[PDB]
Amino acid sequence: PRVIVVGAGMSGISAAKRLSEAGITDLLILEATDHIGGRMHKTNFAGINVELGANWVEGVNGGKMNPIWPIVNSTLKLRNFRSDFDYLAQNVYKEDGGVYDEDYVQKRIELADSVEEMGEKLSATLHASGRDDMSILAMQRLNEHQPNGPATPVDMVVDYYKFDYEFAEPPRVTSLQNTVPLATFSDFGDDVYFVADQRGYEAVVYYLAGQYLKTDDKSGKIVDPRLQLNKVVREIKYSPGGVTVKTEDNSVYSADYVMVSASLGVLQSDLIQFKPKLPTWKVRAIYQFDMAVYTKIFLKFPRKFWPEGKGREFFLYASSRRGYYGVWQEFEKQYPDANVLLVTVTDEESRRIEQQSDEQTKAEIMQVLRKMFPGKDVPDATDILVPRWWSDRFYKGTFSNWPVGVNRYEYDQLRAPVGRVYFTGEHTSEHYNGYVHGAYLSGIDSAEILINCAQKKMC
Amino acid sequence: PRVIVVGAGMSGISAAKRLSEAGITDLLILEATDHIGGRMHKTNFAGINVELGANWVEGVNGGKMNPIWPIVNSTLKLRNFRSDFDYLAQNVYKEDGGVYDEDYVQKRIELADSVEEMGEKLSATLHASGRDDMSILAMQRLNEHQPNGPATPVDMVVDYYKFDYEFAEPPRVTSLQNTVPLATFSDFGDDVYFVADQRGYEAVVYYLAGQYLKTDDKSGKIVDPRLQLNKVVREIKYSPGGVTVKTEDNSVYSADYVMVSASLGVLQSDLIQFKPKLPTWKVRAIYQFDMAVYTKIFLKFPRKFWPEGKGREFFLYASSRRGYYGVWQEFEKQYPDANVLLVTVTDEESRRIEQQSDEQTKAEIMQVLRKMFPGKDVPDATDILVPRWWSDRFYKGTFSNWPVGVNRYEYDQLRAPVGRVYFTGEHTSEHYNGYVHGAYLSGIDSAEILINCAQKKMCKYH
Ligand SMILES: Cc1cc2nc3c(=O)[nH]c(=O)nc-3n(C[C@H](O)[C@H](O)[C@H](O)COP(=O)(O)OP(=O)(O)OC[C@H]3O[C@@H](n4cnc5c(N)ncnc54)[C@H](O)[C@@H]3O)c2cc1C
Ligand SMILES: Cc1cc2nc3c(=O)[nH]c(=O)nc-3n(C[C@H](O)[C@H](O)[C@H](O)COP(=O)(O)OP(=O)(O)OC[C@H]3O[C@@H](n4cnc5c(N)ncnc54)[C@H](O)[C@@H]3O)c2cc1C
Ligand SMILES: *[C@@H]1O[C@H](CO)[C@@H](O[C@@H]2O[C@H](CO)[C@@H](O)[C@H](O)[C@H]2NC(C)=O)[C@H](O)[C@H]1NC(C)=O
Ligand SMILES: *[C@@H]1O[C@H](CO)[C@@H](O[C@@H]2O[C@H](CO)[C@@H](O)[C@H](O)[C@H]2NC(C)=O)[C@H](O)[C@H]1NC(C)=O
Repeated sequence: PRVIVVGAGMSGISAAKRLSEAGITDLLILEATDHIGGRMHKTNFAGINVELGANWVEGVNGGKMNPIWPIVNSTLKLRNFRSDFDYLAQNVYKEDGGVYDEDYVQKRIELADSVEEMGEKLSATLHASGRDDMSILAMQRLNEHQPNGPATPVDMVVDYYKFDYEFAEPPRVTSLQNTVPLATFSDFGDDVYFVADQRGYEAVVYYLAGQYLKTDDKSGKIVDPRLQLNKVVREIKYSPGGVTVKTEDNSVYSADYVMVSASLGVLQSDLIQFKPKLPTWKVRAIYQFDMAVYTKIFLKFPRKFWPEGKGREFFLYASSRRGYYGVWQEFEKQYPDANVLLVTVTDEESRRIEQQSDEQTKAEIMQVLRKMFPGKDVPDATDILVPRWWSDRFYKGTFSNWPVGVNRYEYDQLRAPVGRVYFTGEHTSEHYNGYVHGAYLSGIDSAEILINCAQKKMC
Repeated sequence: PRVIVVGAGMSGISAAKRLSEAGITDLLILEATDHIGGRMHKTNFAGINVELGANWVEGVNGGKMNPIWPIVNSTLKLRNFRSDFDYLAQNVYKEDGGVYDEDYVQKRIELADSVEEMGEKLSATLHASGRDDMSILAMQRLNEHQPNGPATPVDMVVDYYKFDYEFAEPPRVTSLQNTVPLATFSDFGDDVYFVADQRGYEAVVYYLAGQYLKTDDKSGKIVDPRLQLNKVVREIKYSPGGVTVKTEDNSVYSADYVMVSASLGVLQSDLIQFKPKLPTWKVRAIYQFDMAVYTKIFLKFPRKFWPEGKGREFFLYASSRRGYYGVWQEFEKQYPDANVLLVTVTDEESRRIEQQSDEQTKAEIMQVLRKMFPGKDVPDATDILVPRWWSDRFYKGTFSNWPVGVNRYEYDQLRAPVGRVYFTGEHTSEHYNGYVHGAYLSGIDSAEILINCAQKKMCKYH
């Protein structure tokens, strides 16, 4: 059968690969951008390539092998380092000058961890129907016996680092049942390894794709005509007999099936018109799940003024304004001598920030850094890079997040095809939504679902 | 039967009243503070009594009579004014000065409203168990077809105005099914009347209390020994045989039943120890519901620099930072010539703000005001009042908000009695949680459940 795959991100390439492996090779991969990889995408910043999107292989060293790890660590040997968050207590900056007492912070972290652990126990007891699910915030109130969760600046930044920095939305909107504990870590291990390779984390996608798409023997570039870049799908027309897909450049294509890999955000946006309209159950499932945004703001300085050394990689800024430029990273290992800092924000801050100029953001950041390093002569960042994923119509966000209110059945409706319209992507990952490995496995499962239906008529 | 009622806010006074009415007069109302009224409470600010807490009779002029209205507007004749929000479109300030074009704003309002109305239709269809509920935000995304709800400064303050300003938590945390549409408005009417009377909205509570508790003929002060103020209940021991209640000043009382009217926030804070501990199902119901915080920041100025006149009472600041000092009210009618402004914040901002000095807050607000009225010489507020309800142990917030995640059954468990321990309060209002009328009605309802057990020996609840 001919299958059109919309999008050449991890899941699209992964799905096409799986299809090809089932022998469905009459594929047409339509990618909106001029490159493949989607959310795994590097860029030159300050003479170095940094990841605008995914940057870690998360869930390593556990009881099950994270499928991406071997590709990263062995097959491609992409340069990488395990992140050590053990020294956070030594790196929590007071809103107005210097770090807090490490012991004080370590206890706050401990309480936080302890609470989450109790949340994990509780989570295990909830009913599969999700009927007793609650937001993580609700669990925190319950375990701490307070009418609120973390509310002091230190508690909040700890909270933000523990949750928002992972999920990109606050605990209060987050489904406890579906995030605590998280399969990714529960299955693959608690370690996470930061990929810092000039080839880019995206090399993983390119590798997969080269396993079945044609590439130039010298160039190495993919030249397979089954991959068409700069093809923005804008319409997918389907019937019991097949589908037609129209691209922004006005090309029109036909196939027996279409595998949609565009992000949940893209699906929530109307960039693609389905005709007929997706059924209500589908639409509701789509709109009920969350497409989070996680913005990696890179900054380059004329000189270092922050600490480097053991436990220095990650540091938090305990602003009284929850989530305000709170999580920082310095790359003494990754990009030795670059004088680059990375501050991450999400959700509301991400949308506010994407909406203002880089200069304005730089200026806000300079004020924070100055407040952070009052003793130093903090030079103004020479360059800043503000990824605008939510604003990018081909992503409209960085990764899904599971909100309280959505249960599994409904999450699964996300994965459900509609007639000949199949879906794949991290937000369709049965247990790894939000990750590269989730996009990866999702391409596989989605393809297998189409394969059984299409090849064995077992739908 | 002797009944101890914990708390003399609206629900406790209302409950005790209903009990008294069913002939249960062997009552003891233990009030933590030196006064009754709880969340209905005024205070002198810069020479005028403004309300720290409830300020409106919400839901007026509808198909059904808000029980609170007649007392306020007729029995007591408390001074009050219908809030008119029809001119908001002319009153939305730009983060960086002046107001937005009215037509532009009106359109955004109309969109917001239309999404909401579409949400009301969806809501009607949701399974009554609450099992298909979703957040208001989800409904917004669905209807706007965006991966986010309002996200520009203007749509956001409009959204905040429409929701956070009513519920004190964001749409994304709020149960659609339980708040859109809102019964208070559907049943009692869309209007709201702001009480601006030196006697305070709490007069309603003093009035009811007075219907059954003894008062001094000249002072009119309640002098009934059944009301004991400054009695903070710290422990409630209950058994098949009865209940014992202990106050912080070591007083110990015994009764057949106890009726707890303390806020959800108090319940979530362990101020009162129950012995035996409440059942897990109860505990969970308690923690899952939300106790919101709504902070009425009053500011006093040496002179007026904002507009007054038609449609001027309410104005919004379209901050690019959602919920940042966004909803303003000027008191040309309520406190004429006082030069007071009220900016309302809730939730995260409330918590942040309660935790820092009023001076710091005032300075934040001054910068906002100067950005809003760059053409004026905005004088620094000479006075500011930041109500700290979340920090107050007898309240731990302002009012409950039904969050996405609490289902019908869970909410009922929140209300359910445990043995001889009954619960009441706005957070136990079946359809009016979060309101004065909900507290009022909840008092009567819990009283009735208690009356059936006590008088009709009908003790099984749901
Ligand atoms: C900032 C950020 C941080 C993250 N952190 C990490 C991390 O450290 N570790 C981790 O494991 N995961 C992380 N993730 C999550 C991970 O990157 C994603 O889950 C994964 O790459 C999603 O791949 P996917 O194929 O589902 O979607 P995508 O990568 O979005 O692929 C979808 C593709 O469809 C294309 N497309 C969209 N619309 C159209 C259209 N109309 N027509 C045609 N093509 C279209 C897009 O251009 C894209 O190439 C991060 C992501 C981001 C963005
Ligand atoms: C800032 C704010 C704004 C609001 N806006 C409005 C509005 O405009 N309109 C509206 O309808 N509603 C509004 N509400 C909600 C309304 O005021 C409340 O719903 C209602 O007053 C609550 O009454 P209650 O009896 O349920 O609780 P409360 O008024 O809290 O009564 C509980 C009583 O118990 C006391 N107590 C607590 N702990 C103990 C203890 N351990 N022992 C003894 N006594 C104890 C408390 O002191 C209090 O007196 C607002 C409330 C606040 C605070
Ligand atoms: C990631 O890959 C490196 C690459 O080899 C691993 O380090 C090697 O592990 C083998 C296994 O016994 C040793 O014999 C080699 O001497 C090691 N090489 C180096 C350079 O140390 C490493 O353990 C891998 N990490 C994970 C998490 O799998
Ligand atoms: C609030 O109360 C006032 C007090 O009566 C109401 O105004 C009275 O309404 C009757 C009804 O027609 C008139 O005959 C009186 O002349 C009115 N009095 C005044 C002073 O105008 C008023 O309508 C009430 N408002 C609401 C919303 O109930």
